[PDB]
Amino acid sequence: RAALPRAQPRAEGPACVLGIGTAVPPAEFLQSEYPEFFFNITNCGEKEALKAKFKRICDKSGIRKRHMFLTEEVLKANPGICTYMEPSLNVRHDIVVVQVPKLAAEAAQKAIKEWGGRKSDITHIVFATTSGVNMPGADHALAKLLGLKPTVKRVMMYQTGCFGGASVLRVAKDLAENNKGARVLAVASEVTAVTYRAPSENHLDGLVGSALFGDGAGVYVVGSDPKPEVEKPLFEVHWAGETILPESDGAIDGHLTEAGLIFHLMKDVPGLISKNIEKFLNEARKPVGSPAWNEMFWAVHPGGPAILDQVEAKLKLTKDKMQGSRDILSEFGNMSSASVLFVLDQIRHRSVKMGASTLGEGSEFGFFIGFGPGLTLEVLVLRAAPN
Amino acid sequence: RAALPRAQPRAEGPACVLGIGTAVPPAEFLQSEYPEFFFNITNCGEKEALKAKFKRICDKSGIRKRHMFLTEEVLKANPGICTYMEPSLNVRHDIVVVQVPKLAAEAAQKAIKEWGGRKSDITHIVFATTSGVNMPGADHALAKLLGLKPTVKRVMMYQTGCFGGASVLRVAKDLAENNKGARVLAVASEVTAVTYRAPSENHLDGLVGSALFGDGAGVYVVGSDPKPEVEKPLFEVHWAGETILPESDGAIDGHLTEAGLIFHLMKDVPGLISKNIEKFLNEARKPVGSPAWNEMFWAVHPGGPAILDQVEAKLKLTKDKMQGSRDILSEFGNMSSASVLFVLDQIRHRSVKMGASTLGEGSEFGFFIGFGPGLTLEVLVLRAAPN
Repeated sequence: RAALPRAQPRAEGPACVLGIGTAVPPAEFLQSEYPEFFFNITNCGEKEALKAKFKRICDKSGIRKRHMFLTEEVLKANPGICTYMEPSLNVRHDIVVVQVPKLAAEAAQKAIKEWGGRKSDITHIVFATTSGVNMPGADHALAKLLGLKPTVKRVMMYQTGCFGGASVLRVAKDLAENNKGARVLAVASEVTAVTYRAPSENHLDGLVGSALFGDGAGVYVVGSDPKPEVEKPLFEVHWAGETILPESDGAIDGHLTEAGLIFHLMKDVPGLISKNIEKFLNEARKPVGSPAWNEMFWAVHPGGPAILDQVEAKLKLTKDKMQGSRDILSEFGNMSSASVLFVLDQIRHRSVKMGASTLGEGSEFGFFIGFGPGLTLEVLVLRAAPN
Repeated sequence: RAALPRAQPRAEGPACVLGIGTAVPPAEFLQSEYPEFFFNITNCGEKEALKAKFKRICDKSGIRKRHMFLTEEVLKANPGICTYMEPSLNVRHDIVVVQVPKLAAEAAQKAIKEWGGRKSDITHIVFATTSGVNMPGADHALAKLLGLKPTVKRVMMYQTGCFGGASVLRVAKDLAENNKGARVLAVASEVTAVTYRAPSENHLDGLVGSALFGDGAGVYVVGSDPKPEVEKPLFEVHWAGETILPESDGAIDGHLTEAGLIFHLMKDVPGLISKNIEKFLNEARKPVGSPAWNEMFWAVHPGGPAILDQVEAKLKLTKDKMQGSRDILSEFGNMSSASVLFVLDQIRHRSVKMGASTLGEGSEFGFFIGFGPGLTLEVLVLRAAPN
């Protein structure tokens, strides 16, 4: 009985980010004007105690603006979504079934462009989202929008939540390192029409939800062994891993109901993360020769200000490390799994505009960190290319 | 700027199925008696032309029995599920969010036993289903029921459709080959509570799935580089790919709505597959030497009696080739993503019973085939072990 040579040849070098696209819906929503607009569009102008809490939450949120498909026109066209808990899922999916892949496609056009390659050389799609499900999936719907080959290989991760963007890089790492010439679209696209609802005293978590969640789509082209000259690695992926946090069970709960997606939080998510994150990162550090924290860049899901402040504190980070995360939070909100894809792009941009030595603000290695239900913490260790 | 050794060591050998488990809810439903049961318990037991249209569908079905959680008791307690279009997604999810992973755990205990490994050595889970979504996902649920490590890497493919069993092996392949030591639970679990619905003359398609769908779960242990004497390979995975069939857009649409998962079968599905299967299968042959069709075994997703009959005919396969798929059809119905994992297992059991030279009824290479929305055709190429 004869052993065989690997019939699908594998690649050699680390999986590399080769191009980055991002994309948001056109409409901006200032956060100073948002308490009025939201409570008025949801016929809840009478709940002034509630509306004041909402304003305080928005004023502490670290967000200047968000982009949102749900313009006034749309919400008026879709009254069910403007209620608290009337049966609305049908008309919510009619929106996101189309708009989740439309958004990703826009971002994919730009990532492909930065990459330099040919569409027909795209061999894998790895797609996350928390904004609805369909059959066929957004991955199929994307492939048709881009005219990819019919043999593109797909991994559609519906319903991930805020660690999803870490996940797609994790998966894309194995798909790229294990397939000669594989070029992967790692894709995270998010549209809020599945969680949006009128505020209520019974749903504090929908109030925070209504103040932080916004729309966005990031896509990376991911591949090993870049053709020298013809492709430019932005970032090398050297480590992927995740973990359930201790004593965290029940923390975040996400339920897809007749009235759309509803979150309940019963545990201090920022404290569970800040308390438990040094230990895990201490492991992810070892393969790249444990750098000090402040020698590394920090592409950290901007879930809110709470998480970013406490981690920075617990780890004694210099306040530039989180600047890219806070920038994205401010200009776009919590875009769920897409958010952390923007944050790294932004770290890359802050590197050129300041003239740093590496695309990680002068750091060689950094972290690419997601987090979401289960209290899963996802982290990748990336290497920044030279400038 | 140095090049660095792969920080997360890759494996060497091909990805091998090391253990196999399945599980089904205990209640059995003889298809001879089913249209009597089905139509009465849905208060439709009056529409006598519908009922006869549906009996002739079950008789053409090649199904003798199915397993379903939805007993008489369970349906009386969830009267919503027993209606055509009343909102019912909430009650549906209350079932499938505990049952989908509870079933997978049942099958996974078995696969882990056949493997021989310690649970603490599971490093990855890859889970497919079409039966609800949730956050955290069924993947994390299954990990918690099995007491797996908190560091287990996870890939949760909700809403795959009948091609997800092949999808999980394909992901398992890469995760297992790109990670030295990796041991991957490859999981597919289905429970019809989400798609169940009463008959109606305005839902033509729903009658098809009401006659074929059934509950079941399959899980494989997948890894590269087996410990000799200790772990024993049953199949090696040598190729994985997929394709969208030409001119097939919309042939299987599935929408998750307020009244549950609803299906739209708007093409000849057995035709579309038969017309295009040889071309693409001819390409999957080539890296293992293009064996003749009738020198290979056939683990084919048993979408229905018409698909297996037509592919038998188009490829002129000897009649022994499909028997494993037809058995799984006869005794479990169409279990969607799980079914094809049962088929391969049934092919292995048939091999032992007949004393074949391989676990693929004598053939050395075999196809592991799934299909669904897209039209997506997913194919793996496996190598059966002696004896």
